[PDB]
Amino acid sequence: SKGEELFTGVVPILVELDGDVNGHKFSVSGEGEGDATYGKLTLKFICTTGKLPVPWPTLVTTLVQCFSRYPDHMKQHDFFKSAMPEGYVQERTIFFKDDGNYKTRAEVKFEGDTLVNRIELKGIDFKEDGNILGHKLEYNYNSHNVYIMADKQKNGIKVNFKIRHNIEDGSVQLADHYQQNTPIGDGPVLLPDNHYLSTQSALSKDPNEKRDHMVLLEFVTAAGI
Repeated sequence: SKGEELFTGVVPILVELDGDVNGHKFSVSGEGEGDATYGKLTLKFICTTGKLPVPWPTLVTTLVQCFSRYPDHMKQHDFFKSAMPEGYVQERTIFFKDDGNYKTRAEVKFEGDTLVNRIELKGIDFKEDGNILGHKLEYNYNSHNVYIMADKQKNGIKVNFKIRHNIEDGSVQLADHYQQNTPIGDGPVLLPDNHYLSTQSALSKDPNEKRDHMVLLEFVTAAGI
């Protein structure tokens, strides 16, 4: 099935992000492995510029939905893998409630045998003492549902969801995600029926790592036929 065939085993992942939030510039690199047969991702990310000026949980969505597990009765709805290997552009606006926003543009594609996510991130209008620039997020990640619709005119998909970030004072802050994916190549892609991805993620630290970093484990399965 061409695109799907590229994901039948474990695929190595490389992620590269250049960011600027309220003028604070930073870069992140990550590497790990993806196994779409089990909808499973394991990755380690490092801030290559020193200390990250935002909380790691705020970058999780930005830092490869081609690794979702689509059950066999739904594989006709897997846009992400169908665009491979030429890839897709993934664009987002992320609105943090009562605070600033992220705008992101990424290219996700194979570079040789590696699946590569290259991102540019621009954040504006953050409060210097809000939950983001004030580093008030707990170091954890919740479990969400990512809603996917076909966008025939753009030959891609439109995606919407809300991330719930736990805050150290017991509160929860919403991050409203608006997302558009469009193929890079010219070949035909799968335009899905409406459905959603069910996600779970666990964040941890490498006890031998001295750099500012995040270890991530993720399970993602398509559902909602």
